[PDB]
Amino acid sequence: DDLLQRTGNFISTSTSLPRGILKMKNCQHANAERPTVARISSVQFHPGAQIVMVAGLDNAVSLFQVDGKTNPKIQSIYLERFPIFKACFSANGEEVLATSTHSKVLYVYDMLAGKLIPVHQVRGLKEKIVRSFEVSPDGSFLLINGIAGYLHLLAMKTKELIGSMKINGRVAASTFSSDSKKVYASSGDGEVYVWDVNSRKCLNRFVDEGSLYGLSIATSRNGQYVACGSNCGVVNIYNQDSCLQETNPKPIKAIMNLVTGVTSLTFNPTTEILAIASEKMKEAVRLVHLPSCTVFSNFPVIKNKNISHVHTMDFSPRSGYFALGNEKGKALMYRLHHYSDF
Amino acid sequence: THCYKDLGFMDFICSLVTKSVKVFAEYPGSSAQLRVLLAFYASTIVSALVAAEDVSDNIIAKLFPYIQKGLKSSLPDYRAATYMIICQISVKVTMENTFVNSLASQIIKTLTKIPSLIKDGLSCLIVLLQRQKPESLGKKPFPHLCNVPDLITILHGISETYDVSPLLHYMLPHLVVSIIHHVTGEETEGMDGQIYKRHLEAILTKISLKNNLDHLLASLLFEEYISYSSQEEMDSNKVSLLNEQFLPLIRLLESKYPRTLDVVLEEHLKEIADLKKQELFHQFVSLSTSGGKYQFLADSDTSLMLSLNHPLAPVRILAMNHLKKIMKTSKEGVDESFIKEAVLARLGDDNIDVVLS
Amino acid sequence: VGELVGARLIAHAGSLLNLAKHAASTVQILGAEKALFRALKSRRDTPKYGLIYHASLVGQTSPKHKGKISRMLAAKTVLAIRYDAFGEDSSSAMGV
Amino acid sequence: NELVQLPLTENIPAISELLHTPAHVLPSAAFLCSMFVNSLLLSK
Amino acid sequence: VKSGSAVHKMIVDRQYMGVSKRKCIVWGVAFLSDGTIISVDSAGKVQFWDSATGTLVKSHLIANADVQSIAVADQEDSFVVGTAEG
Amino acid sequence: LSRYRLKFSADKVDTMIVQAISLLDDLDKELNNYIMRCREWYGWHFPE
Amino acid sequence: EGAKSQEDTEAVFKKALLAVIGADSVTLKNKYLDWAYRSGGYKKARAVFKSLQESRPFSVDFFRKMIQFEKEQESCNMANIREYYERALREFGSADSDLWMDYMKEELNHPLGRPENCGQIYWRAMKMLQGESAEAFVAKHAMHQTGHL
Amino acid sequence: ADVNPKAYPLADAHLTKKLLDLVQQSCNYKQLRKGANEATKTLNRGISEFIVMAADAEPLEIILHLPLLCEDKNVPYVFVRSKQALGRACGVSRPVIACSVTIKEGSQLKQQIQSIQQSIERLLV
Repeated sequence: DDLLQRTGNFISTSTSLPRGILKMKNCQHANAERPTVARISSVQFHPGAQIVMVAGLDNAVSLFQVDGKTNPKIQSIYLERFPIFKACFSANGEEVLATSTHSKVLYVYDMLAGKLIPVHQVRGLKEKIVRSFEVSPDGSFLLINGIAGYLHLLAMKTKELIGSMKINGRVAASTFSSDSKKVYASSGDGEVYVWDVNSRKCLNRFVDEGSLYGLSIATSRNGQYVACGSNCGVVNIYNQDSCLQETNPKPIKAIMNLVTGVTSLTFNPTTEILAIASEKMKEAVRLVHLPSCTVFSNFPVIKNKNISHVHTMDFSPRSGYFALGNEKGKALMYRLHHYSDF
Repeated sequence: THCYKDLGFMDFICSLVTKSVKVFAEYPGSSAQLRVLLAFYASTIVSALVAAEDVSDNIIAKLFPYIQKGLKSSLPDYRAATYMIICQISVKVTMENTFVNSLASQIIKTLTKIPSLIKDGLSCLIVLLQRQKPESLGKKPFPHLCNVPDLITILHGISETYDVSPLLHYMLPHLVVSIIHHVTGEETEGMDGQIYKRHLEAILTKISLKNNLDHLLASLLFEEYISYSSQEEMDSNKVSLLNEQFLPLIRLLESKYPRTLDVVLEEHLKEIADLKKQELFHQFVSLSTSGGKYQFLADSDTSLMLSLNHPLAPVRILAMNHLKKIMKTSKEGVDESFIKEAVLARLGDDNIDVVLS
Repeated sequence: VGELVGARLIAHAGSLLNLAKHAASTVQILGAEKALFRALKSRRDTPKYGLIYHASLVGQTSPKHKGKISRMLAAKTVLAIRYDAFGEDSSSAMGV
Repeated sequence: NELVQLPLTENIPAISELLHTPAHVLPSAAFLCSMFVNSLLLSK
Repeated sequence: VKSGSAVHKMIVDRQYMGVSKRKCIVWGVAFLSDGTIISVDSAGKVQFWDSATGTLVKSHLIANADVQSIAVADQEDSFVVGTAEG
Repeated sequence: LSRYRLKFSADKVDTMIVQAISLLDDLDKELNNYIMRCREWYGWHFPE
Repeated sequence: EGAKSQEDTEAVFKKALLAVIGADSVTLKNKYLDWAYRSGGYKKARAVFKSLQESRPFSVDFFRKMIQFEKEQESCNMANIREYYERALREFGSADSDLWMDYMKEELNHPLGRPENCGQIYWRAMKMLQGESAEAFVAKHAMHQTGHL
Repeated sequence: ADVNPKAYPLADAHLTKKLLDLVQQSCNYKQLRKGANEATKTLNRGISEFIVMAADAEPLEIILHLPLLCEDKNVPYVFVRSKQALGRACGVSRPVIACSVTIKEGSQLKQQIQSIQQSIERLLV
C-alpha cells in the first residue's frame, strides 16, 4: 500500500541480461598448467562436462578441468608434425577432431574407446589438403570446405562422403543451421548461398550489403539471427526468415564498431551475446547485446594490454564462462556474473 | 542533468507543482492556468529519467510520494504527467514484486475518478504488466479491476491497434477461479460472479486471443475442473451446476479455436491414466461437443483415437466395438465427422476381422 | 534560397545548365570572386559567404553561425539545381 | 525462444522531437501522455 | 533474348573437382525444355546445370581427353556426346 | 516542322531570367536619380 | 449568375482579370474562387485555384477560402492543408501574426494533424515575423496557452 | 532487375568485383577522391582516370551532370548497383554515390587502370 511507512528496497535484479554494462571478473588462464608461446588456434568448452580443450600451433592438444582457481590438467597429446589449424569437439562430445595446415589426414580421437584414428584417405574425395571444416549441431553430418567453390558433406559416424555442392567463386566460410537442415555458405564475392542438406539444392541466393568479400558467418541456436562478417569490419545481423525469401535482405543492425576485417563470430547459447573479433589488430574484440543490438562499453580494458590479437572465442554451455585465445599462447577466461551455471 | 544529479532541484520542482495545484484547486474552471507548468513537469522528469545512466533507489524513493499525490488528484493533466512518469520508470528499471503490486493497486483503485482518462490508465497498466516480472501482481486488485464500467469495450478498442496480451494473461487464471467460487459459494454479490462470467464470455467473443492464450485458458479450465471434481465432498448437485455453467464456455472455446482443446486433452492423458480419474475425464469430454473421441477404453488406459490406428490388431476390434456402442448410445462428447472418417478408414485395412467390425 | 538570390545565381553563371555543372563549394563562393583571388594570391584565409549572404536562412542566423549555415545551404542547394536542370518533372517536393 | 525488442524512449523520433521543444510551446500534458503511452505500447 | 542481358554467369572448374593452369574450354552447350543446361568441357566431363538458380546440379567424368560434340534429339529423352578419343 | 518540335522543349529556357534581373537593377538606379530631383526641387518650397 | 448560363459567367470573370491588372484584381480573384465552388464543386474550385495560384497580387482571404473548402470536403487531406498554408506564409508570413497562429492551431485541433510539428512552426514564426508583428505573436500564443485563446 | 534505365553503362557482377577491388587499391595509394562534389573538380582539372557512380540514388538526376562532363573530357564512366558497396570500397562508414580515381605519375596501378579502362569503354561497344 505504501513503501515509505517502512524501510525496504526499490531496485531489484532482472532475469534478462542487462544492457550497457557487463558484470565480469577475470579468472585464471585456461592453459595455466601448460604454458606455451605458440599461437592458440582453437579453444572450446565441452558440451556436457567442465572440460576445456586448448590447441595451438604447437603440435599439442590438451584437455583441462574447468576450475576458476587452478584449471588442473587432464591429458595432453603431442602429434609429430601436425600443427593444429582447427580442433573441435563432436556434438555428443565423445570424440575430438583435429586438422592441420596443408595436411590431408584428419585426426579423430575417441575418448570413450581410447583410440586415435587418423583418417588419411576419404573415398571419393579429390581434395589435396583438409584444413577448414564444420560440424552439425545434431551430430549427423560433417562439412568440409574445398577448392573451386566445393562443399563436401560427410557422415559423422563412418566418415564417408555423401555428396558435393559447388558454388560460383571461392568458399570463404560456411556454417550449419540450428535445425541442421540447411547450409549457409559465404562466397568470395560477397554473396551468400543457402543449401538444403537432404537434397543438395540451392534454396536461395542473397547478397550481403556492402561486402566485397566475406570472412565469417554464424547462426544462433534459437534460429532467429544470422550474422555475416566482411572485410571492412562491418557485421550484419539478419532475421533468418529474411535471408530465405529475399534476394536483397535488409539487416536489423550493422555493427560499425570494428574497423578491421572480422574473422571470428560466436553466439551465446542463450542468444543474448554476440562476440566479434579481428585478428589483424590488437584489442579488436567486442561484445554485442543481441535484443538491443548495442555493444557493451566495458569489456575491452585497453590499458591492461593483455588480449592482443584474437584468434578463437568460445562460450560455456550455460554461458557461465567466456574463453579467449591469443597469439601469445594465453587462453584467457572470464566469468559472467549474470549466469550462475557452467 | 542538474535535475537528475541533484535531488534537491527535483524535490523543488515537485513541491512547486504540488503547491501550485493545491492553490489553483479552489477556483472552478482554472485547469487551463496550470497547463504549461504541468507540461514542464511532464517534460523534464521523464527526460531526467532518460538521462540517468542508472536510476538509484533514492530517485524512486523521492518520486513515489509525488506519484501517489498525482494519482489521488482530480486534475487530468496532473494525472497524465503521473502516468508518463510511471510509464518511464516501469520501462527503465526492474522493480520488486511488492512495489509493482502497490503501484498497480494504486492505478486500478483510482481509475474511475476521471472518466476521460480511463483508456490511457488501462494502457498504462498494460505497460506496467509488460516490462516487469509476469507474476508481480497479486489477486487483491482483481475485484476493483472487474467493476470498472465497460471494461471489455475499452479493452477491445485498445486491442484494435495494440497488443493487450499481458492484461488477459493476468485476468484469466483469476477469472476462472472466481467463476468457480461463485458457482459453489457466496461472493460480495451474486452479480459479482455474474459480471465475472460476463467478462470471460465477452473476452472470448470480442477480443482475439493471441500468444498461446488459448492453450492457457483451456488448460486452466480443464485442470481446475478436474481439481474441483476431485474434492473429498461429493457435491453432485454442485457438480451438475458446474457442468451447466461450463458448458457454453467450452462450446465457444471449441468453436472459435478448434484444435486447442484437442491438444490440451492429448497432453493430459498420461497422468489421468496414471491416477484413477478416468470417469472425471469422461464427464469433462462429455461436456464438450468434440473430445469424446478421446474417451478411455473400458478395460485399458488408452484413448479411442489411438486405439483405432495403433499397430496391435486384435484389441483394435474392441475399439470399433466401443465405437459401435458409441454408435448406439446417446452420443454427447463425440461428433458425426470423427465416426465417419474412422469407419471409412477402417473399412480398408489388412485384418479381415477389422473389416467385419 | 529564394526568388531573388536564385535569379542572381543563374545570371552569374549565364544559364541554369552552366550553374548545374558547378560544385557545391563554388556555389557558396560564387558571388565573392574579388575576395577569393585576393586571398589566394596573398595566401590569406578564403571567403565563406559569396552571394549566399543574402539568403533568408543565412540572414536569420547569428553571425557566429553564418559560416556553418552557408556551406550546409550550398551543399543542399546544388541538389535542387541538378534536379531542376535535368529532371523532366516540375515539382517542389524535394526542395520542401 | 523468440526474442522481441520492446520500444524505448530514445529510439522513437516523434517522442524525441516532442521532448526537445520549449515548455511554453509544448501542448497540454494529456496529449503528451497519449502519444507517449501509445508509443511505448507494442504495435501488432 | 527479349532484353539482351546476361542473367547468369556460370563458372566451370578447370579440372574435375580441382584446379589447373590450363583453361577450361566449353566445347558445346545443349539446352533442354525443363531448364537444365548440358555442357561438355575440355577437362573431359559432361555437366548438368540449372538455369533458374545458376548453380551446378551434376557432373559426369567420362573421358581422359576433350569431349567436343553435343547433340540432343527432338524428344528430350536421349542425347549423344563425342570425345577426342574417338 | 522544326518550330513544332523545340516549342515542346520550351518554357524551360532561362533567357528571360537573365534579362529581368538585370533590368530590375536598372530601374532601381533610375528611380533613385528621379526621386532626388523631386525632393531637391520641392525642397525649395516645403523643406520640412 | 442570376439570369445567365454558367459558361457566360466564367467568360465575364476572365475578361475582368484581363482588364484589371493592379491591386483592384484582389477582390476579383476572391469572387472568382467563391463562384467556382458554388457553380461547380470542389473539383471546379481546384481548377480555378491552380490557374490563379501564380498571379502574385493576392490577399489572405484567397488562401483562407481554399482551406475552408478542403475542410468541408469529406477527404480532408492534411497534405493539401499544409500545402495551402505554406503558400500563404510565403506571401504574407512576414507581417501576418494571425496566419501563423491559425496554422499552429490546425496541427493541434485537426484529427490528421501532427502536434509535434508545433515546435518547428513556433521557431519559424519568430524569424520570419518583423517588428511589432513578432511581439503580437508572442502575446497571442501566451493567451492561447491559457484558456483565454 | 528494377534498375533505372538512365544508368546505361551498368557493370555486371563480374566487372563490379574488378571495379571495387581497384577502388580499394587506389585508396591505399592515395589516388581516390570521394564524394560527388570532389569528383566533379577532378574532371574540371582533367586529372581523372575514370568515374564510378551509384545507380540506386533515389533521385538519379543529382549525379547526371557527371556523364555530360565525362563526354567532353573523354573519360570513361560506369555505374554500380549499390552505393553501400561503393562506400565500403572507398573506406568510408557512409554511403558514397560518386568517386574518382586520379592520375598519378609512377603509379603501380597503371596496368590495372589500363585494363579496367579497356573493360569500361567496351560496354559502350
